Amino acid sequence: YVFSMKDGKYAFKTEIRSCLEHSSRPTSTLWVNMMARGSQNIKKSAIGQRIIAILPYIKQEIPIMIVFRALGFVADRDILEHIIYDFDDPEMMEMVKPSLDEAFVVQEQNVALNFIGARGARPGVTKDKRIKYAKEILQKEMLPHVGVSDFCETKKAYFLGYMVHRLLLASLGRRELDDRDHYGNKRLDLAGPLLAFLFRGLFKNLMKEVRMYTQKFIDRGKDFNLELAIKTNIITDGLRYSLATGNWGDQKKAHQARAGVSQVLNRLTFASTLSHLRRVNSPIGRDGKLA
Amino acid sequence: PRQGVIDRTSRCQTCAGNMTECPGHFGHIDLAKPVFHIGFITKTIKILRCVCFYCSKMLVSPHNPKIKEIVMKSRGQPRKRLAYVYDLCKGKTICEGGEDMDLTKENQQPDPNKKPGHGGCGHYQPSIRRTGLDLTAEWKHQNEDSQEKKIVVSAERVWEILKHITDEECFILGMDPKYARPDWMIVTVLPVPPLAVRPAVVMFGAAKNQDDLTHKLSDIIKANNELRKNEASGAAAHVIQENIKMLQFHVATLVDNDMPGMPRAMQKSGKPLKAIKARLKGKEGRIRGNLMGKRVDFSARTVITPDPNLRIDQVGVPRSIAQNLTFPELVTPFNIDRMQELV
Amino acid sequence: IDTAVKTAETGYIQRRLIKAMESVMVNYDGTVRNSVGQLIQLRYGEDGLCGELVEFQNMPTVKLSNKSFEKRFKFDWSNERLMKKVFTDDVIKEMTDSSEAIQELEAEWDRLVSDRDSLRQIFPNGESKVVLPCNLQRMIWNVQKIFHINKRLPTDLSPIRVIKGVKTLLERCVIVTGNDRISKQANENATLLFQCLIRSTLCTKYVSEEFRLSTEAFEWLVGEIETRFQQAQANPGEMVGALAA
Amino acid sequence: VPQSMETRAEVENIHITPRQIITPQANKPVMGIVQDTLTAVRKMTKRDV
Amino acid sequence: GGVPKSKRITTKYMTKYERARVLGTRALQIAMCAPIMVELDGETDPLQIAMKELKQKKIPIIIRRYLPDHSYEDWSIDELIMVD
Amino acid sequence: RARDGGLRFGEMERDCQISHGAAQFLRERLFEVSDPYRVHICNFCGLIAIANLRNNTFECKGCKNKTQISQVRLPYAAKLLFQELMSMNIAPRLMVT
Amino acid sequence: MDDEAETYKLWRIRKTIMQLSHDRGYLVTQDELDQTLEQFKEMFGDKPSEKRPARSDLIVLVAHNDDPTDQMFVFFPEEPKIGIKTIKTYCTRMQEENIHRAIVVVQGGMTPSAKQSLVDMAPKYILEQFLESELLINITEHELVPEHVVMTVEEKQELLSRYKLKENMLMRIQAGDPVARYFGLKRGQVVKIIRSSETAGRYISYRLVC
Amino acid sequence: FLTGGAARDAEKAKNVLCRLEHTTLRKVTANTAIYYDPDPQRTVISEDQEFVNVYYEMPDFDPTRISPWLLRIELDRKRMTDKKLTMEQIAEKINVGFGEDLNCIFNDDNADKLVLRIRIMNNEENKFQDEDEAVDKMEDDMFLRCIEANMLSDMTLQGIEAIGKVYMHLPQTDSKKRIVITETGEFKAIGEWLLETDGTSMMKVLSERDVDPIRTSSNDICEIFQVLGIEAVRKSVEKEMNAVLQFYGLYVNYRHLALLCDVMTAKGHLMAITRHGINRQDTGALMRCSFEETVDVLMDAAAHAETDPMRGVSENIIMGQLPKMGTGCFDLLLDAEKCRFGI
RNA sequence: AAAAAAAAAA
Ligand SMILES: [Zn+2]
Ligand SMILES: [Zn+2]
Ligand SMILES: [Zn+2]
Repeated sequence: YVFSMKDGKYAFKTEIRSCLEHSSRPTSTLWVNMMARGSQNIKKSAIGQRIIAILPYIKQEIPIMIVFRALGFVADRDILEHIIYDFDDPEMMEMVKPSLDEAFVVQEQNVALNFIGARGARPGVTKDKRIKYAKEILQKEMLPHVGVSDFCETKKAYFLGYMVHRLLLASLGRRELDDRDHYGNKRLDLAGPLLAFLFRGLFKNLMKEVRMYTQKFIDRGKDFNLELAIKTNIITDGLRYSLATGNWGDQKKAHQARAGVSQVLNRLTFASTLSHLRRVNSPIGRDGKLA
Repeated sequence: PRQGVIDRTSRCQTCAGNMTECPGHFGHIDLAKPVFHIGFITKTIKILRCVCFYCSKMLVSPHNPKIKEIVMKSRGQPRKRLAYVYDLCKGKTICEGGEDMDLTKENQQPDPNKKPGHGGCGHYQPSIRRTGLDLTAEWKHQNEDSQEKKIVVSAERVWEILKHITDEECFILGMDPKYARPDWMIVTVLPVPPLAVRPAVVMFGAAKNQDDLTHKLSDIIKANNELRKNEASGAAAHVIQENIKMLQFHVATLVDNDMPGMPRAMQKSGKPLKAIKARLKGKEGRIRGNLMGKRVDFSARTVITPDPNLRIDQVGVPRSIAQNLTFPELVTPFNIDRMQELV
Repeated sequence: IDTAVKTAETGYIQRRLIKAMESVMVNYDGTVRNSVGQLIQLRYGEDGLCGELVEFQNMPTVKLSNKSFEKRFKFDWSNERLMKKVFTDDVIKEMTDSSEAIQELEAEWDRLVSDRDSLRQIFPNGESKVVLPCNLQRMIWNVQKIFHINKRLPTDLSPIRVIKGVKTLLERCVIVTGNDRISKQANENATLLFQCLIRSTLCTKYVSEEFRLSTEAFEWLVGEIETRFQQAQANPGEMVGALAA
Repeated sequence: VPQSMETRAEVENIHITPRQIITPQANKPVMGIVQDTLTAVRKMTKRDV
Repeated sequence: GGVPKSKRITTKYMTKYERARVLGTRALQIAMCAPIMVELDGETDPLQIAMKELKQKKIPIIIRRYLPDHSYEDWSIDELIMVD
Repeated sequence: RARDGGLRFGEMERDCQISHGAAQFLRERLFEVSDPYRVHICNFCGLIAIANLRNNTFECKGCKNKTQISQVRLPYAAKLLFQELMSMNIAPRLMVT
Repeated sequence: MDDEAETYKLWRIRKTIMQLSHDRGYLVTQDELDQTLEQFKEMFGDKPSEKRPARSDLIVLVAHNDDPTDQMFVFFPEEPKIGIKTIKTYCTRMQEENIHRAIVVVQGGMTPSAKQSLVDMAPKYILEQFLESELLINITEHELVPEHVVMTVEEKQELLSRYKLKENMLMRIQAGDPVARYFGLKRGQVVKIIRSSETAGRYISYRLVC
Repeated sequence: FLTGGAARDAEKAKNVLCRLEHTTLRKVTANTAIYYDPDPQRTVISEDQEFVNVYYEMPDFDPTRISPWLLRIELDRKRMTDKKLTMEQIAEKINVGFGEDLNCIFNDDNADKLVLRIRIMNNEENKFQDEDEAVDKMEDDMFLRCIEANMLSDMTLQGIEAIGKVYMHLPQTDSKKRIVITETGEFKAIGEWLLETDGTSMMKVLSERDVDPIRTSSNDICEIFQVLGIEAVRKSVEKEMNAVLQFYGLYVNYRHLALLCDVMTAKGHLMAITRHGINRQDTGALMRCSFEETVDVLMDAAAHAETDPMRGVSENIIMGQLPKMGTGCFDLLLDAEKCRFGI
């Protein structure tokens, strides 16, 4: 998705809500942003508009060139091959200059990984673990939909270059900006994925309870019974609560859950029942002044 | 039982009335150590940045012409007086004073009719910061070598600072010492509301569960008893600090539960505690929903239908609504026979 | 969509407006004060009249040209054929007997010219539509219909009695009472537009050549104007701040 | 329903409907002849009726 | 702070807010078996008797009008003049 | 309807009853037919005093006052407001003198 | 282009100063109020670069009608940012000419130390200040600004006796108001505002300078 | 609004529009380029070669001392024509915005394209200055790029920075026309030109050469407050409210609007209808706590011992007393001597 | 009997 900001420090933003297919460790939002021109600095006037990247689990702002060097591309021609597909285009070569000028100090992969790891939450010590932590950001958090295995840095660099290419296309006006209320960019969670998410949560709770029971009965040197290990009330009670109440999550943590997902079926006319069975709800709350 | 009644059949131990007659009477809890009142916290630092941290005197002396001009300008407006005094005391970082600090002249005879000068202790006032209810002090310029540059300030230290402020400095500070002394903003004796404020919720026969304020006061009593047991046994300093932290948390979340930066008071049923501020503040609160907008007794409400045969100063009323609604007509000799046949 | 989004901030604006002005009340001295007694207006709406009993009036002396003003408002006694067609012989006998008459009609014309200049100063864009109590055209029509006024027959109303009745009516139509300089000045500042409308409509030309009002019709009109100007005054104790909100 | 005669007199002398005809908001009546009453007023006061 | 009768500066005309409470208080008084100052022609609702003896200005009520400087003027019923 | 409840005389009703200038209808709908109450208040301290109505005794604990006790009619919601503020370490002293 | 524009703005500022002095009740002749641009160019010159006129040449000394020994100086300093040195020079001129009232037409602004000098020097000599951009427009000639009349203590006392008012119950006007700075109102005075009304013709209100 | 010949002629009104509208270097030029020019008299651009030797034939500075880097700015002719600008004004603006640091050379008037050449002179007296460390040491082409962005995105050629688009038009109704009184005494409306500007700066518009200082106003209430005064704020708020209500054709009586306009302007400044203008008044505590921020207002009144004098309507509503308002603004006394013959 | 949520009417 590509959006434009009327107010703020960003001229344009590029957003992806990337998630691994039918898996846990939920959806991570990756941003590739352009810095706005309206920065009152003498030295930044020669710089101009600049491209940064906002990473999951990192509260700081990282330039994209350090990220590209952290994926194993020390040269600049290879990265500009990854972003600018046609070398004959003048204006995109003019737009890629300030990121290259800013990230001139970092020129090696481990230096880029140390740059990444120094800005994460709860930073490590003595560089290399941070570098290891940087790999944990660059393999499990950056774009899980393209791959979380090893040796997937090439495809991830291709997709990151495609995102920067789209951001530069939308900066120069060669493509239209994306629309939030365009319904092609929307999906409908029916009973299937929603009950699948509930079963993920309840199965994780069941595995945790079974693990605690067998860890209690394994430290005494004795064996255990599998039928006594599984507490069968967990899945049944969780599904019954989240279908009867409508609060879509844990019973103790229902404040963070969506309400009104499950509703009492309206039996007044046949048309009322058919309209209730074919209802689509928008997740926007009913207090928005925006039309 | 000394605070009031409990059910519809009992009597008050104090005033010997029923639930309608008894207004309910207050109790008190003597805290072992003083704790901050949370809603006065934004007031309290406003006095803490105007008086000295050591000698408890004002940063600018009250015989200043600017203070006299502020007092002359703000007669009857103590809040604006506090605002102007806080603006005057915002730039003061040293407790400057001393009657012998103006000896710049040579061969000057001392004056027996001289007014007293500023009685400053010559200490640097720390910057006071806060991340919730914890209050810290930092000295950018160092005092004498026995003072650490960064300290945590307990409520007992603030209580001892605000106790030694004279009544004149309170009066220039916009707080009348007859009713509103500053050292009374730190909770040492907690009032206990009567049973009318916290009703015992009865469900089926007997009162099973109380409301949230009774459970919160139970937490208050348990934390206070734990603190006085731990200081009576002479335990370690971290145990005492943890007890003060829990007692301050319980007092503040009895008073205020919606302040950011502070952990929420976790009620049993997955909800936050509804404190006194949540009772008062709001559209459905005690002011807007119960005082400006209380429900009436003699009223009716139904669907309307047109009637062109009625004149504009008439309304058609159904017979059931007319039988339910009554009017208390006085009995006069003019209508005595008609009211007799009515009864 | 437009009906839903708005309704919340409209109600919030109404609540804010009604809470800012909930205790603003016309007091018993005619002044308008809030709960703390702080003075807001010396008279309610700058004229001390309630909003229910006022109407849209046409001020006739603003938009006219100079020659039209002199043609339609300057009373010329020298046209004796018009004086025989308009007035009876008793009125012509009465006006010729008194010596005050010519200078009194000239004083009327001077007051009309000064009122025209003040009205043109107050309204610079030439608005001949004011909001004033006591609709004079409808009351003149009412006293024409009640007393069966014949507009093609000579009348018995001398213009000096018209001047005396208008002056007595404007002296009895007060808003700010008292005899001090401040009280008198506030009285004419409150009743300036009403006095200009009275003099511009109850002129000695319109009530004699156009309306042809009789004597008792004229005192009935004067008494009704005075009574209904009294009735249009704002009641002390009326909550005008909440009404305004 | 008012429950006292002073409140009853206040309803009579202030709150009653014919006293509330004229808005103080815009010095105009708030109540007018509406719907088929107005339509038949227009249809009755024609010349040919 | 009793203002003298010659020094009263308030209006001499009873407005609707005085009229409503005078009629209500007088109706409550007649309903609580006070003597009726005027004759009767068969009226039973005491608010009608209250208007009937308000027409002849025979109601014993002193209205204490409060000026904004916390001074008060006392006006009798017959000193005021009815308008409607 | 199911709990046999009265109608909500809300804020806007109070607004336009202020606009009508009817003080007695406001006092009726907001004090007389909603929640009247009588409290006994110490004259010196202005707080709620002990009142035993059987033997007709009055006593203020905070002032040791037995005689100078007045009686104030007020809405019950105002009494809960004052007692909740007394739990807020606030003294809303109703100076009845 | 600098000389003609500077002469024009100096003529406009001088005209506004003389209209301000006439509105305060000071003795100002009719030809000073009706002074044209060509009359200013003949009287003072037209080349402000070569000191024709100089900024110190345009000093205006004016006197009051009722009391001829109550006078105003109007100074036109050439420095854009005014320090304590020029303020002290003007103050020494005020002692050696025995005049308690002066207005300094600054160009850019003043240092806050000079503002504190004006504050604590005030209850012997009144030393007001004005920006040059504020004096290019006569504020009272705008159609949104009604007639303001300063009242004496006798008229204020008569007002408070007639309307039974205390001084805190009146409406207020700030001392930093452009109209109050135009009329030189100190704290405690009462200004009478006469405005045109669309329901009563005209309306007189009163405000207290605070 | 305009006066004199600007009011009736479109050319002088367009001159006023050019003097008011913000025209930077963005709105006027065609393109920018940075060249390396080793020989200024033998420059790489042949089209410049016809006139650059004209400028260096009698130069004001040594051509050896200048830096070889060149900034070539080609200007659009139609934007120069629309803004009525000329190249000597641009050169003068450059020379007063950058001083003697830059050399500016402009093209001829009747050329095909309008070319500007900007160079930097190497100040050799400033090259030996000490105290230079960790200051992001400067190359000349980067300095030319940064000053190019500086004079491109920030340099004002004419107008006011706070004013955006400016429209020039003739009104068609009798509201924005000038209404005068003729010799016959009638009212004549004259259709003079006027301007509508987005963005307001009244000190920099009223003080212009040919702008009416009387009829010119704004829709910004705060700017009316720092420009004119509080009574002009009252009149301006009444005018904006009238325009807002007259856009939809709704009519409200003048008294209900003038009352609000006098309520806001009563205290001498702008008293907004928010929690920042109502709760900052001198009213009672129960009146202020009934609107917004109930607990904060109540505890501020507790800490300051504020006395509520029971004069508002909501205060007596809370007390349940008859409120001193409406028909409760007086007291009824029983006349003892009027109790004549009854029954 | 309380609290929360959902569906609605004007
Ligand atoms: Zn009891
Ligand atoms: Zn000290
Ligand atoms: Zn007591």
